[PDB]
Amino acid sequence: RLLKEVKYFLLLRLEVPTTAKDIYTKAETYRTQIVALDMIVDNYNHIKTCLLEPLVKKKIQDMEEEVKPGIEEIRWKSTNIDQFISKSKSIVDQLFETVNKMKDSLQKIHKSLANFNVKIIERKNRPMSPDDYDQFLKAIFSNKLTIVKDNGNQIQKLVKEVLDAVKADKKQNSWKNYNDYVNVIVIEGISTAIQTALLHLNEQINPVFIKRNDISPLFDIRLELGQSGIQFDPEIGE
Amino acid sequence: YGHSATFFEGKVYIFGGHGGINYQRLAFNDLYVLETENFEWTRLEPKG
Repeated sequence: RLLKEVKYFLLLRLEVPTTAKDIYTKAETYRTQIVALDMIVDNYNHIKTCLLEPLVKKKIQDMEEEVKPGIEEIRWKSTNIDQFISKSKSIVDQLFETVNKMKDSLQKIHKSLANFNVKIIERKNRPMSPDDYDQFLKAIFSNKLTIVKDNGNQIQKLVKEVLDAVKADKKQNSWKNYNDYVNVIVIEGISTAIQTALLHLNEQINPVFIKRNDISPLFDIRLELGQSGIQFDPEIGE
Repeated sequence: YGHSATFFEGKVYIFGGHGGINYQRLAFNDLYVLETENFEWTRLEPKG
């Protein structure tokens, strides 16, 4: 408010403050330096809360341990912000990059996991037969199974791009910890992806749903007369 | 989970698998002994 107050006094001329000129000349330099400063400040915040970190403490710490002075340093008496800023910026980028590169891989995995599950089985209007549904669905199973592998191949490639990102050793206990964490998401995702289609069978197969809707049969049964017993293609048994 | 526990005179032995620390999932090569008198957990590694 002082910085704005000085400018309006010069506009009306009348009188001016004593030794507030020095604050008003540099004023412009503060308004570049505050924005410039901000730049980094933000990034730090959204850097602190991005973690879940017990993997890659040292880096983050090093940024804390790097920042831990400055703040101490900070005195508007003498601003050498230009540098500081930039040294941070060369290291906040690099870090900010590794964070995102990793995050980006996880989101892409989740997206890949959703995309492959679709609808395990599809039903074609009117009935056909047991072997004819086996013949029909073989073509769809082969296409659906490959789409999972292709998605699985991407996910596997995206894990390597986290190592190239973070630049941490496979031997170190941290990256192992995470390497297990990623597989569990793929496990859970596979669990859901497998469940969703098993539920899609449960709706078509359970008698209380198919009755309430006007949904047709789905399998065929042939019945041949036998002397020793009643013969069906499906036998109506295990 | 899905492991095994054999009891002997004054000592319980567990060899079983499907488990791990944190998120990791695998089967166990290792046999963990405990002495029921105190309930002390000692991992025992065979020479074989």
